[PDB]
Amino acid sequence: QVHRFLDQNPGFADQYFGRKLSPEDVANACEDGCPEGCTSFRELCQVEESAALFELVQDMQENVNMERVVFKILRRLCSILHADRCSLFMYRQRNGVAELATRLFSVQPDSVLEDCLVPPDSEIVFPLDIGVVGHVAQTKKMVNVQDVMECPHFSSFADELTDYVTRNILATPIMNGKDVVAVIMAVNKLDGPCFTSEDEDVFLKYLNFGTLNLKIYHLSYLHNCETRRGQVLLWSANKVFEELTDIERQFHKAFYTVRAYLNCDRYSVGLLDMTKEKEFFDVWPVLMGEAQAYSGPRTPDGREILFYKVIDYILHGKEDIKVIPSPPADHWALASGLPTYVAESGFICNIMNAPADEMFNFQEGPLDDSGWIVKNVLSMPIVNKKEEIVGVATFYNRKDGKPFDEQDEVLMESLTQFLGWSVLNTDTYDKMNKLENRKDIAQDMVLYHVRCDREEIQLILPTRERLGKEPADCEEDELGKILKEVLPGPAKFDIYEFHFSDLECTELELVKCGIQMYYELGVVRKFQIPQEVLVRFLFSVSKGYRRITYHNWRHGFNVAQTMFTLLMTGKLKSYYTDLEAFAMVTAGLCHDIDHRGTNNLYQMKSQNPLAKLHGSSILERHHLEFGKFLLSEETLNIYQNLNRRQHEHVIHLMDIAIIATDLALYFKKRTMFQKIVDESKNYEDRKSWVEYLSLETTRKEIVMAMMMTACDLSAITKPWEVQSKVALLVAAEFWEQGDLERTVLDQQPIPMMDRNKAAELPKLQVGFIDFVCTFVYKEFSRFHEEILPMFDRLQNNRKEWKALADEYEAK
Amino acid sequence: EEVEKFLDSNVSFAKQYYNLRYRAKVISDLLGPREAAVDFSNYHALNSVEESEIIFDLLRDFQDNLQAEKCVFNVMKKLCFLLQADRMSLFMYRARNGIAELATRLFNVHKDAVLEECLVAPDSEIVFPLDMGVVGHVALSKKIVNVPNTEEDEHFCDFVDTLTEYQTKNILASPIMNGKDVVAIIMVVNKVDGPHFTENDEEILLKYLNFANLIMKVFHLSYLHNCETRRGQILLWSGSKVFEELTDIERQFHKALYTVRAFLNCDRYSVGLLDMTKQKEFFDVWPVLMGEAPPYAGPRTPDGREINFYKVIDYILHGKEDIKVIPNPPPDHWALVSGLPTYVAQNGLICNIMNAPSEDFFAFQKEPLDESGWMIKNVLSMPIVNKKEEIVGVATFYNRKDGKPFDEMDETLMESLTQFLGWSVLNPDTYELMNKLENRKDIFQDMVKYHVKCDNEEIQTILKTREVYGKEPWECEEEELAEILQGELPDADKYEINKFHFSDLPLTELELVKCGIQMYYELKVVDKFHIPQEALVRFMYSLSKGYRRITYHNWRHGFNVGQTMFSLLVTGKLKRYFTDLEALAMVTAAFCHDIDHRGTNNLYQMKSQNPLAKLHGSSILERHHLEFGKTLLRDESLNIFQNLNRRQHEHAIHMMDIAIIATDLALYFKKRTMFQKIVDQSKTYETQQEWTQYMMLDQTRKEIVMAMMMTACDLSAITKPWEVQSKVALLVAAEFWEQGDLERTVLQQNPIPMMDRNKADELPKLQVGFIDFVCTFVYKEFSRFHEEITPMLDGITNNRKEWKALADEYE
Amino acid sequence: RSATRVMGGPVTPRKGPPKFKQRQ
Amino acid sequence: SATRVMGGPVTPRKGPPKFKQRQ
Ligand SMILES: CCCOc1ccc(S(=O)(=O)NCC[C@H]2CCCN2C)cc1-c1nc(=O)c2c([nH]1)c(CCC)nn2C
Ligand SMILES: CCCOc1ccc(S(=O)(=O)NCC[C@H]2CCCN2C)cc1-c1nc(=O)c2c([nH]1)c(CCC)nn2C
Ligand SMILES: Nc1nc2c(ncn2[C@@H]2O[C@@H]3COP(=O)(O)O[C@H]3[C@H]2O)c(=O)[nH]1
Ligand SMILES: Nc1nc2c(ncn2[C@@H]2O[C@@H]3COP(=O)(O)O[C@H]3[C@H]2O)c(=O)[nH]1
Ligand SMILES: [Mg+2]
Ligand SMILES: [Mg+2]
Ligand SMILES: [Zn+2]
Ligand SMILES: [Zn+2]
Repeated sequence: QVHRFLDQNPGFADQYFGRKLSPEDVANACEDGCPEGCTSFRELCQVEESAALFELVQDMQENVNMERVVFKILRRLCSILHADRCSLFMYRQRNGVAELATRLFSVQPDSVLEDCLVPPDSEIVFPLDIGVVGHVAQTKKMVNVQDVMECPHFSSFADELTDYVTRNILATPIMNGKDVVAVIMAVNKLDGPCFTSEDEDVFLKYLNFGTLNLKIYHLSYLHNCETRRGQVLLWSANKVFEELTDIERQFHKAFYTVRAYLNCDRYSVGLLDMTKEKEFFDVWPVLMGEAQAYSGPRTPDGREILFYKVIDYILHGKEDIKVIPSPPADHWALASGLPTYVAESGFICNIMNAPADEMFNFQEGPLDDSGWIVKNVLSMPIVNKKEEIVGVATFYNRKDGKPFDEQDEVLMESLTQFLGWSVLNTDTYDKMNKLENRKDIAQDMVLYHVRCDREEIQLILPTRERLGKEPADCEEDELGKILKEVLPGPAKFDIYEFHFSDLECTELELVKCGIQMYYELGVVRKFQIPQEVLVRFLFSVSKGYRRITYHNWRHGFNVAQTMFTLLMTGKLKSYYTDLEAFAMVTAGLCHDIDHRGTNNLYQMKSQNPLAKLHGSSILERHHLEFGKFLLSEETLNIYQNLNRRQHEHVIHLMDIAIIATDLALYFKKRTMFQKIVDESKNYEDRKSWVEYLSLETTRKEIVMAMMMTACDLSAITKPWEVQSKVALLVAAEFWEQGDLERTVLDQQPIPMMDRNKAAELPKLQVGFIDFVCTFVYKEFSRFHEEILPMFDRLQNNRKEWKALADEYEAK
Repeated sequence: EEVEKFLDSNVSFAKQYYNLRYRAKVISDLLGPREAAVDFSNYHALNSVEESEIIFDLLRDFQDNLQAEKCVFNVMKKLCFLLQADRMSLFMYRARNGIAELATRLFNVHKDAVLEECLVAPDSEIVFPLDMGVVGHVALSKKIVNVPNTEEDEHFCDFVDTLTEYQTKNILASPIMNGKDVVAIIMVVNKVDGPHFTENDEEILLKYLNFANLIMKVFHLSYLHNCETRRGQILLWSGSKVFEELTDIERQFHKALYTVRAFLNCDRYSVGLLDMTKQKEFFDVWPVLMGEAPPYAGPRTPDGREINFYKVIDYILHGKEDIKVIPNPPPDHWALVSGLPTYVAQNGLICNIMNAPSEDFFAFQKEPLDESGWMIKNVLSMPIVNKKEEIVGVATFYNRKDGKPFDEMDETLMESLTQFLGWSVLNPDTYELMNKLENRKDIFQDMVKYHVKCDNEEIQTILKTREVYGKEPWECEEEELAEILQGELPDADKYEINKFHFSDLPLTELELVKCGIQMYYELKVVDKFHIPQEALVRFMYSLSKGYRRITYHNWRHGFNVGQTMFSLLVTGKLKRYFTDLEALAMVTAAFCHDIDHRGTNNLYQMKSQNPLAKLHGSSILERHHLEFGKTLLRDESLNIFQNLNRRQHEHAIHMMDIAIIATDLALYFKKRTMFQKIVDQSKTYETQQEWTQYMMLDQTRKEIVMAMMMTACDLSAITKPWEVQSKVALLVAAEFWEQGDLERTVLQQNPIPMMDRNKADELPKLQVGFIDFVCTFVYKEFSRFHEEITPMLDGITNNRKEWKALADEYE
Repeated sequence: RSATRVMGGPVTPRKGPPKFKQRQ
Repeated sequence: SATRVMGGPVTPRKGPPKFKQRQ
């Protein structure tokens, strides 16, 4: 009525409203003495706005009132901007391209949330280059359009879609510091030309509250998404490091555990073949035309894209997991062709509205039952550190019905990136198995060449000639009867004497004597050793030694024989039981068990695999290792009738005995044995000393460790005729290693290992006697007077070498 | 005047008109940078105007970037006036070491204060445990607490009153609650009106705590979001560096911690690695047991190891970045002086320390370690634990970059890092098992090489260099070696080595080896490729040793296959299609085809799960022989192809892989048709020369012909005269019956009639079935190909007649 | 009905070849 | 300062430390 009057006279309107108002109000207005707040109704607006705004502040405090609060704000934002409609477009990024999807649509002052909330399937999506929304979201600044027609970016998609036509548009981007959350637009109903500058200011100041609620909502969503990603990486890493397994088991474990955090209805993992070339017989048919060359898709590496396994996860209504060994081309995950396309390109694919996609074939309608249709898909390639795609992981409908956004893309990409990197744990697992298999084959190949077969065992047993049966078919009494008729007596080859010489015996005779030594100890009957195993083991040990100058089977028997004569003739058996004497003789036999003819120093210099495998005391750990390996075989296990306690004790002693043959350990523990000898002298008789030493374990080990050192160097104690010959074999082996160092390593060898200094052999032998041999035999002779013959002969040998050394000094 | 009456009569009509035009102006002015027009320098109840202005002023603080402390302080200043309280304070909720505490953030807030006078620095922090007075009571109660009269009403503390020389009688506090976790506690002390606080003040506090709750909610979410983002990056970056390579523990840990140094937000942090040795060797235990050295008495890890840091990695990020690795750190190392890493290793507990110098339990450095005065203020130490629940190392993190103590979020961040590192100890363990397994395999492979390679003593049985020249073979010239071999190698014509009826029965293995070298000579490949005579003799002798001493597949079978191939090239004239290089590899491949045959079938390797089966999924023994034959050829003393250039070597090898694998019968049955096409096409050429010239060019058909020629040679024993065949048969059947027995005893399976001893008398029937099914096609086509291989077809036809006669007798 | 007058699919004015993300 | 503490954070109760267990 009179509205046009007060429009044409702004001065009168300001003057009338500047008048104070009587206390009489119109409707409540929370009239706590506010009729004249510097304007007729400014205070009434002040109180009403404050009460309404404060109620909004209360609403944001609870939880998920985001949409409710924004809708109330837009309801109040209208009718103060006089906009016809107000809408909210949320910002999201997929495939690296930003989009603005509608969440709230036209909001009249009398609307309700149900009439304005936009379900995700009913939303309108805009990119950044279409419409004013893309203009607002790209420049991150306000846009005020006074006329839609003159706008250069306006899009009429929504105008024709609904029915409405737009004239004035006012939009802002709601800013979370650096990122964009949403865009709010107000449209038309200006009743004038356009939005004024006063509407420009009110829009920003009033919407700061909307930024607050949207910032809280955006932060809450970002915090939740990051929390899930952290747990995904933690749980995935937990299952990867549980054990070394193949790619199938490892991927199945990681994907199954993170099924809760992934938040997807279904997802399938397909594994690609890793073969690069084919064998010759697979290439021939295509070369002669019997078959056609491959014409399908190829990986960027050049492999034929073949899914050799597909792991299917179903979480829609019932947790069902399937593993398909040969997935056919009609498989639901593979029928779309997206996993094949991903393998072709290696690109991260995000699809919204799958049934409306024409690039791929998504079956419009329900899969399985319960009307499950594909709506949103996300697929990423699983790539190892070699930039090769090992699989494709496809993720299906989100559980809340929303399209896959940037946060989801980062979540699964991190999971696939982590699982792609952890293929190294599967490559190592395969190469683990091959190395283990190759080692086991080589062990069997060694075992055949060292074990005594059926034909060679008939040199000591002859069961065929005497009974006609194989040794495995003969009883123990029959085997014992034949061995008695074959094995030499104790009085034939001087096995009980310190002056035993092997130069008058053949290799077979040494083996027969070696079995005889076991019979004299009484360990065969006591521990129930099968005779066939004992004969096979001794013959196998003979084969184990190389055919080298000095450290050959004859040296191995000579050490064992001296150990046997130390126990029985030297009366050191008083401190040990039959089980301990069992281990010592066996450890003597196997102490140089494919000794290669070079010392530990050469192994370090030449970087032999022995030096790498064993840190220190190499070639004694190796001799211990191979000797144990031979005993582990069923047909060579002489300890196979010993219980767990006895077997462990014997194995423990063999470790001590064989390793103590190293001269470095003998030098370090030399004084420890001397104290033991001195403690013996403090006793009054051998009976009391025996009872004290036979119970101490550490003292017995040190004495027994020293027994090996005396046995190993026992060739020195031999009579001069034997010693002179043996010393030449030892020198020849040293000179052979001296030549090897000169040629292979281009190093000057020590005078001990120099062919040109062969005339210094007598002098060095005396130095060896005065430095190593003298201590052991002097104390053992002091310890037991029965070993005194060894010391007497050692001194005699030193006299002979000294005579030669002085003779060389003469010239 | 009339309009004045109309507006005055209808006051309501003037209202919405004012709302239509003068509402935007009011809102814009109020929300702008304006100060509340309320006389705060007084004490009275506020009407609607003043209440609205206070609300609007609090709304005006919701601008962007949300400075949390300033906005909360503004709410506090208003609450001072509204609540009529004297002072206000704020206590941030904090949790460290699993226990909760409250730390002062704003203190002594009155209505006439500024932010700087009330903000609390971390050094001036007051920390209150939850088990203390009103501050702790509110946090546990999670409800408004009104101490109405004095301090005699339970849970009151006097510390701050004595500390700040202040008196507190009236308290009204309320906690700021972020859903289910407490963020901060707001409190008032005293009340300058008289008798304490009424229920009105509690309502006022609840009304105006809405703004403070929103501000802290944003502040809490941003901190949580930042912490979770850092945890995701830490796990991802650590995973990337862990899986880059398979390295030891020190290198792997150094890479991971250095990469994530940006996200840790610490000034210094160091990692000390504990020794993992659980048991000492025997020689190191002896001195302790004998009293030479005292036993260990220091601290021990929970699993029972001596706490010994052998390596410490130090990271310094003060501003001059420095990373150091200290092997065997001294006990007075700056990180280890406090004893905290020792304490962590002893107990295995996560330790969080605030005010390190004031902590009397640990001897922390109270002096500035750096020249810039870098105090040690906050320390956090956690143990690194592998999957065996043992402690691998101790990770210690020093002062945070922001100066605040390590709260529960820092502990969680580093705990995930140490959990990830502790799990990733699996990779170094596999790397150590990697080197040991590889070295063990190489050691055993070298062991086989000795047992198979011919030595200097055995080579003299053929080369005889000592008898003729007196020198060793490696010293004699090539002409001298040729002259000896000419007088030693047998004459080709006399032995008929290039005939299809040659028999090895009246020859010894040494004569077979001499024959083999002669066939190499007769191909004129020794002089053309400059093959060294010593290597050629050593290679052939080692091939003799490589074949096992079994019934049929011994070295005699290997020579017969090799001899047949030599005859096929020479007598059969199949050399006309092949080059001299290929004929050299083809003959050599025949000699090595069944090299280390174990006397068992390929199917047996499947069933028994041999290490061969696991290593080669496909045709097994053919691949195993190929690998072993190459291994012998790689050795220097056995390398015949050592004088071939790069191109010729690969071609020679390539023929060796195809030829050896072609000996598999499964491959023959698939490609026998393609060979039929090749031989059928050979008849479409006018002259033999035309066909030959075509065959020299095509390589695929040359390979197929060679692959078939391996099959003919492998089964060539069937074409020998009936006298030779009658003994070769029942000599391979003996091998089959041995495998049949193995399957019965080992696999508890009934063998096929081919493998069955009980059907021995039925053998001739199977041979006819074998001839009519496998061998007939091989030689019928070859005889069609070349007329010179007719004797092979004549031989097998005669043999089938004899076998059929035997089968007829049995029926 | 929804205020956007769109049922059963999030329509988009942008018509063209879909663009897919590249691995980092 | 506001809390009248220059040196460092102060707590009313100073006893033996309590340490967190591993997960
Ligand atoms: C036959 C000619 C060699 O005779 C020798 C000459 C000298 C020495 S040495 O006191 O100098 N030790 C070597 C230490 C090195 C380094 C420093 C100086 N020195 C040169 C020992 C021997 C020696 N003689 C032996 O008969 C003999 C052995 N050694 C051995 C174990 C040798 C692995 N077994 N057997 C049976
Ligand atoms: C003379 C002793 C009888 O021995 C046989 C008895 C039967 C047959 S079979 O083909 O009909 N069944 C074998 C195939 C299996 C699988 C499919 C069905 N079938 C059951 C062959 C042989 C056979 N004879 C040989 O002389 C002979 C060999 N086999 C071989 C191995 C090839 C290096 N070498 N050599 C020289
Ligand atoms: N029917 C309707 N259309 C709107 C609404 N808000 C904006 N639009 C129009 O939809 C257009 C889509 O984005 P534009 O940038 O092209 O500009 C938009 C406006 O013209 C609304 O709340 N309802
Ligand atoms: N002395 C003092 N105490 C305050 C102040 N503000 C809050 N308080 C609290 O007064 C509380 C009284 O005892 P508490 O145990 O609850 O812990 C005390 C302080 O936290 C202040 O400005 N001065
Ligand atoms: Mg030795
Ligand atoms: Mg074979
Ligand atoms: Zn020895
Ligand atoms: Zn063969």
